[PDB]
Amino acid sequence: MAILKFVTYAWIIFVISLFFFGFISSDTTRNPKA
Amino acid sequence: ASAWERFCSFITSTNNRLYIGWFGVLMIPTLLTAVTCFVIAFIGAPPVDIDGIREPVAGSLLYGNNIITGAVVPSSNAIGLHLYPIWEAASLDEWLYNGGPYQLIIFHYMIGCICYLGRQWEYSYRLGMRPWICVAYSAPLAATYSVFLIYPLGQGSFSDGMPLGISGTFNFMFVFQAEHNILMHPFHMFGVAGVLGGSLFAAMHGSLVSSTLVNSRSLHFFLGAWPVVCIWLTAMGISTMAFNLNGFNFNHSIVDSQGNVVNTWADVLNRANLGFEVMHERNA
Amino acid sequence: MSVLFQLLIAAFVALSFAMIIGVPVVFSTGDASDDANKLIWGGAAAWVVLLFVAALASI
Amino acid sequence: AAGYDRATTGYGWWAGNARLTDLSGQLTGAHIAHAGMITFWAGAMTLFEVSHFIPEKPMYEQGSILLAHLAAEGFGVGPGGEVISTYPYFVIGAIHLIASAVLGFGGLYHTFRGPAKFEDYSDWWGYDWEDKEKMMQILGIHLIFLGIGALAFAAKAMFFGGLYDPWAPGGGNVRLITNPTWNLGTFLGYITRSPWGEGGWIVSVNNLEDVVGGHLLVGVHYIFGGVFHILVKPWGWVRRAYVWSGEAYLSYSLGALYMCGMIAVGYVWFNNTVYPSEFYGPTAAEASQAQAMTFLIRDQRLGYLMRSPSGEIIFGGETMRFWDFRGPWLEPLRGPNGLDLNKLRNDIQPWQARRAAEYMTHAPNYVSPRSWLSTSHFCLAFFFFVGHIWHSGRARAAAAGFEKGIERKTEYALSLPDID
Amino acid sequence: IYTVRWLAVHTLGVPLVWFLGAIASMQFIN
Amino acid sequence: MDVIAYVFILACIIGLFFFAVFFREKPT
Amino acid sequence: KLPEAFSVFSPIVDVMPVIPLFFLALAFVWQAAVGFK
Amino acid sequence: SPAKGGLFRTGAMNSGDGIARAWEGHPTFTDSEGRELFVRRMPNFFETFPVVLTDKDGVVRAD
Amino acid sequence: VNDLGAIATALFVFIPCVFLILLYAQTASRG
Amino acid sequence: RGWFDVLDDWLKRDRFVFIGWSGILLFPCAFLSIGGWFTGTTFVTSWYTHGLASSYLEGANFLTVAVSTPADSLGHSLLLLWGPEAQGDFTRWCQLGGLWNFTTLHGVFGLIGFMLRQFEIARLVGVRPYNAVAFSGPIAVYVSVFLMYPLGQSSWFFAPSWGVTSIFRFLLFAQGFHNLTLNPFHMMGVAGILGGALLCAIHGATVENTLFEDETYSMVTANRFWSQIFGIAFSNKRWLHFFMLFVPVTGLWASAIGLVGIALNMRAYDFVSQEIRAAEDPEFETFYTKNILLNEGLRAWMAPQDQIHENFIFPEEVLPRGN
Amino acid sequence: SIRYWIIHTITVPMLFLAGWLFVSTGLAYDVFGTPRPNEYFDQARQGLPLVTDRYEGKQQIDEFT
Amino acid sequence: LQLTMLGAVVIAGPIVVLLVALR
Ligand code: CL7
Ligand SMILES: C=Cc1c(C)c2cc3nc(c4c5[nH]c(cc6nc(cc1[nH]2)C(C)=C6CC)c(C)c5C(=O)[C@@H]4C(=O)OC)[C@H](CCC(=O)OC/C=C(/C)CCC[C@H](C)CCC[C@H](C)CCCC(C)C)[C@@H]3C
Ligand SMILES: CC1=CCCC(C)(C)[C@H]1/C=C/C(C)=C/C=C/C(C)=C/C=C/C=C(C)/C=C/C=C(C)/C=C/C1=C(C)CCCC1(C)C
Ligand SMILES: CC1=CCCC(C)(C)[C@H]1/C=C/C(C)=C/C=C/C(C)=C/C=C/C=C(C)/C=C/C=C(C)/C=C/C1=C(C)CCCC1(C)C
Ligand SMILES: CC1=CCCC(C)(C)[C@H]1\C=C/C(C)=C/C=C/C(C)=C/C=C/C=C(C)/C=C/C=C(C)/C=C/C1=C(C)CCCC1(C)C
Ligand SMILES: [Fe+2]
Repeated sequence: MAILKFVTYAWIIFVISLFFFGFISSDTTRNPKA
Repeated sequence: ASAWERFCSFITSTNNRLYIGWFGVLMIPTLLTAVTCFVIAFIGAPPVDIDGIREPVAGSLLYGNNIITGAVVPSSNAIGLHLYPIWEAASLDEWLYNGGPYQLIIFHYMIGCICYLGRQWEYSYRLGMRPWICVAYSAPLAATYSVFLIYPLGQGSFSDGMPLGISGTFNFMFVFQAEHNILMHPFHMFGVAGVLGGSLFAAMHGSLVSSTLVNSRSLHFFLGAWPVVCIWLTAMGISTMAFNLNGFNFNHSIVDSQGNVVNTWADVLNRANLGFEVMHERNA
Repeated sequence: MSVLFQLLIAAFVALSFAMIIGVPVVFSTGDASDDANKLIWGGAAAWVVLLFVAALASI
Repeated sequence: AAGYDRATTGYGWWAGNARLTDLSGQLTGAHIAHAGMITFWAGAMTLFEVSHFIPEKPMYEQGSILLAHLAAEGFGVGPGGEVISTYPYFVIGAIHLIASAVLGFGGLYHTFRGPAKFEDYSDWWGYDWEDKEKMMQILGIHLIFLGIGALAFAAKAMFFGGLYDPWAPGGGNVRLITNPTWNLGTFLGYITRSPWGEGGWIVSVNNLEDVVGGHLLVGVHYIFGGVFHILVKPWGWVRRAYVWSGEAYLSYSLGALYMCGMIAVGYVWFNNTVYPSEFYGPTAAEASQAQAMTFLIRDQRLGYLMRSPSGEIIFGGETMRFWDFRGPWLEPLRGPNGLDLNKLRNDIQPWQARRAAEYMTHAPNYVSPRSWLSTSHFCLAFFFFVGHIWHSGRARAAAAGFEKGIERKTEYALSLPDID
Repeated sequence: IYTVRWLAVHTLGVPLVWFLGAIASMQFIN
Repeated sequence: MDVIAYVFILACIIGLFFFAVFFREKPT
Repeated sequence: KLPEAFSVFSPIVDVMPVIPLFFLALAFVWQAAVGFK
Repeated sequence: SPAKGGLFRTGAMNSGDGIARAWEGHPTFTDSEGRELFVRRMPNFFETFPVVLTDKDGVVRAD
Repeated sequence: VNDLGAIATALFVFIPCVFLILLYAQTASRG
Repeated sequence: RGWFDVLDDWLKRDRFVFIGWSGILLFPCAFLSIGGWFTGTTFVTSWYTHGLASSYLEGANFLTVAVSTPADSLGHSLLLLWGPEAQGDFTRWCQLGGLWNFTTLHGVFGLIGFMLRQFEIARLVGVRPYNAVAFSGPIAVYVSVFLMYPLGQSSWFFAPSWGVTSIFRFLLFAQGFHNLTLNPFHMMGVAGILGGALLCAIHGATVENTLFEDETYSMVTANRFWSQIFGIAFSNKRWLHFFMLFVPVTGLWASAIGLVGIALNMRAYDFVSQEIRAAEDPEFETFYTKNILLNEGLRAWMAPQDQIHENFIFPEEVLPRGN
Repeated sequence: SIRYWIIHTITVPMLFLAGWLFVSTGLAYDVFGTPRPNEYFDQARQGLPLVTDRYEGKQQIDEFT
Repeated sequence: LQLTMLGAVVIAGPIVVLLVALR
């Protein structure tokens, strides 16, 4: 239980951070025309 | 070639078999969680006290049901809108008994759906095309959010949400009709017109193209727009009915000059609703 | 002065409607600006003055 | 005329406003006129509802929503949710109508008479979308105005009449808040509260001290943030993580407005403190619990509770779904673990017993103000989410350059290696 | 001048107008 | 035993999805 | 109920709330004048 | 009746209500007052019917 | 349940499936 | 050039509308059906067949007017204006419900005329008449619902009365008595209709969002987009549009077979194992069982007034309730 | 243009009034058998006039009439 | 009763349109 809760929270934070830093990492330069 | 840059170039790359993207980063775990829990809880899962009355209702395959009658029962009436995580449960068997799997599935599924819409936009961007597939996809998204999230919020508990099953859907439809008379709500009439007209226009367009192929752009625009607009309207109708803003009511409308009441079809419809409702409402 | 007050508000409504009709035409087409600009700005000034007068005339 | 046709702009009449993207003066005129529309609606509806007001019937039975907002702020109300005189409502409506007149005049003036593009007249008022510093400064100024507004609301609650506190003794009463909450632990506990039924995110505020302190805190922050925006440049990463055009800013605003609309629906539907049940009527939880308690009162007069999942004392039946609901007429009959049966035996003061039935009748034929507000603003919020997606996608594509279609001879999909 | 289109237009309009009048009349019945 | 029939049909459907996704003949 | 001084103007207020709608309709009338160019 | 079956209720009719062997005889019902009432027969439509023993005059006696 | 229910389901699953697979195989063997 | 060739060329001549030979069957029949419905809603009442006020004279609303079905006692009589029932009396013909038969029969022949018209137009233009084959579905639905269903039942009285609330009554009646939602053919029909709407929506959106910057849209981009987003995609245009045609029509035909099945009470009303298992112990409760209970309640609460001719009298005691 | 305007002005309101009078003069109730608002029931004839026989329906209505 | 002011506003709008439309 405690392990499951910790793992879930860590996963959620990790995925959210991945999302955030991905979208701030100049993903306006990924279009074809660029 | 920073490790972070290499990772970003991996995810936001148009050479995978399935595009991942940043939205897909959230989409994949949530969808996998929802699918896994749905499969597990649909094959075998204990009976659930849907009414919050210590009396259970079973919905799994191993407990007797088949595909038509099986379902994933909504979380118990006693929980209300409370999130019920496993680690916030007294005991695993109890947590199943209150209907936690339903909550798990619907929450992961809704997050995955909205992230799937985002992923659609993202790949439309990465390929260099106008990014409005997601706008069209926003209609069925609105419908699911209506039945699974907004309606329970208006009703105060997830026990009023839609069951995840074929017969559970029909039971939901009949109880909804009983309590809100959805048929005589104009937005559902718009939705019915939307689906039937969408099928009509699809058949017409397909027949025309496949017959002659042996502003015309506005044709495809109208094809895309019509059912989407109607589904937006009917999703909004469901949402409004979630706040007790029920549809039309013409019961007891025509009265005889002396004072008697003459029946109309609306009274027959109301009596059918009465039957559905009195069979509902276990006690009073 | 109650009847005076009612008559004042009636005049206010009259002026306000007159400005409603005049302002788009005066502003959009500045072909008759010599008298039109005077008309519109004087109407605005009369509107402000009438509102301020009615402010006290209420009490 | 020139530039008002499809040929000279490229936009069909049904997208006419798009032509205004780079005409600063007329665009400003349109915004001012639209603000005039909003305040005109406010004043006109206030006057209508006052003209149709009826002192005997409650507001929620009478069917007024703009009046209930003023009643919550305490303009011309009394203890127990009773009006004293509908004059201040008339005052507010008239002021709004006059302001609408002035704003409409300004909007027409900038639309037609004044300069078409402020860039020609001056440079403080002449702005281009792709000037990041200018946009930062304008955002900062408007933030400062919002902060002044929030502090004004707090100042009213603390010095000028206050607010109708429905947790005052013996039913609600208009009060002046004197002990605002300012502990940061309380603020963090509010923010990091679960949005789920495990509490309530910010909708779960139940005392007016927290409301006033929160408005104080946010007004201070808004003024500070406005100053910061005026005084600094956008960071490099900020410049690289956004799109800088008019439509992009519109899309950001749409997203923010969609979020605010959903939160407002949550407030109006679950909150009985900042939306007093005396005016908007009982919430769904309040209605169910009042029905349960009135039936219990009748059954105890003529000679039903149960245990919570955590084991407290709660009502029985469907109403168990509202086991945690807290209310002013129900709070005095509380206990360390749920409302005690012994308390309900002899502690029901007359006004609470009257409120119970009065709420039982008006369960949200009859449609509560909460139903109107909730449905309307849920629909508005959903459509603003759709608009956010539309405009954000358009902004991203237009900035990239492939907005008007795929290029026939340089199509990008034709160059990618086949996956099979 | 009796074109097929004349027939069609009249076959539609005549009963249409008559019924509109009838329904209007019903609207003023107490 | 019905459960076995249902589960077998479902598993066959999932396998079909896997093959239809990763083994389709290349469009050209 | 209106202030007893203003009660005379009761009918006018009765048409105030629905005025904004006309504005929207007005747009098309404007676009009707220029012939949707 | 052929209008009392089902689409997936397979096999002969005797797989259903079973095979008949004997007719129990025509029954008649009487109440406390001795009045002779009759049971209303279930129409083809209803899968189940509410049992209602009514007076021949059209007044429901028992159920 | 019906003892023939499983048999009917199995034959329904199988016969069209083997038909389709046979057609595809004798198509793909050919160039 | 005999009279026949003159007539044929005259029919095929270009006008505002195309008449053709089919018009001789379509236009009079369609016009009569529409006029019958309008008259039945405007003036004729169902006070004598269903004991209802379903006309504007009665004071009904647009959502409550209906050309109600004939009485139950008539069985399946064709109710000709000169038949043994009406006997030439127009008023008795209207009161007995003959307008329902008038409207429905002329509607049948209007639909037949329309299908023939599409055949004729496709013959003139010289293209494959996939439109007629597509329209074959609506004819199947119409024939199954308005003719075969009341013919398999006791009387025309059980057919759908032409209206809005009357059709809603028909839907709820079908659920209560035939448990239609559990019928697999209706499930295929629902899947067909919803899939047709889905196909229309996504096809329109895709064609709009892969437009070339000038058929007219990048099929390659659309194919790649859907392959990498959803997994599968149409790489053939002809297949794409034939599928769009095929799905809703198939849904309609499956639903038609479902409706003809329930016309004979050959309905999938229950699952035997579930009924047995519920009989053994009362704790066993599933959603299907509660659907069964709802059907019982709807039957009991609707029968006394829906089928007024049967003089059903169910007391309060026998009416099912959630106690 | 102009010519047909005379004919339509003379005729269309006459047709409108034709329908109007057809309803107002109570002719429709006789034509279509639709009961007058007082004809649904007598002062106590609250029973429903439902046809029970196919063969003599018109005469049975005449009895109900 | 109240149709007078509503008609007045209906006159007010398109009249404002028309006065510009003359030039
Ligand atoms: C519904 C999704 C949506 C939202 C909420 C939204 N937009 Mg748009 N939007 C704009 C501003 C805007 C603002 C300032 C704003 C927020 O306040 C929004 N939008 C919001 C302009 C920049 C730009 C030009 C808009 C423009 O020039 O004209 C707008 C056009 C029309 C016909 C307005 C008439 C409205 C419809 C009849 C809807 C009826 C609703 C109803 C009356 C409510 C009452 C009920 C009633 C029944 C009683 C724009 C567009 C456009 C579109 C589209 C499709 C949208 N949008 C969509 C949205 C352009 O093509 C188009 C575009 O960009 O093409 C390039
Ligand atoms: C409610 C659903 C529904 C309606 C109303 C509808 C309507 C129509 N579809 C047509 C076509 C089609 N429909 C098609 C597929 C579909 N159609 C579907 C569902 C519908 N289709 C579905 C689900 C599909 C997908 C498979 C195709 C492929 C076509 C065509 O090609 C054709 C077309 O070209 O459309 C433009 C008709 C063209 C004109 C015509 O011949 O009228 C019908 C003709 C007659 C004679 C009508 C007679 C009177 C009717 C039968 C009874 C009386 C009705 C009253 C007057 C009004 C009743 C009001 C109600 C409230 C009861 C018409 C517009
Ligand atoms: C005032 C009030 C009255 C009642 C009492 C109460 C205590 C509740 C008091 C409330 C006080 C409160 C709750 C104060 C706190 C408010 C808070 C935490 C607001 C936070 C909002 C979070 C937001 C926007 C998230 C923003 C993230 C964004 C945009 C995305 C940014 C980025 C991404 C990933 C995409 C591209 C753009 C960019 C910048 C790179
Ligand atoms: C359209 C719509 C949407 C937007 C709002 C708006 C108010 C405009 C709304 C319009 C509403 C209105 C007022 C609609 C009016 C509709 C009507 C009544 C149209 C009716 C036309 C009447 C017709 C054909 C009747 C034809 C009758 C016929 C052949 C009779 C046939 C006969 C029968 C039935 C019995 C035997 C004898 C005979 C002669 C063969
Ligand atoms: C437009 C339209 C829609 C579909 C296309 C179609 C071609 C058919 C076309 C055809 C016809 C139609 C519907 C035309 C509609 C025209 C209308 C209603 C125009 C009306 C505009 C009304 C306006 C400005 C009113 C502004 C009122 C204001 C300021 C305030 C006034 C005042 C206030 C409330 C305080 C008291 C004093 C006073 C003066 C009364
Ligand atoms: Fe196409």
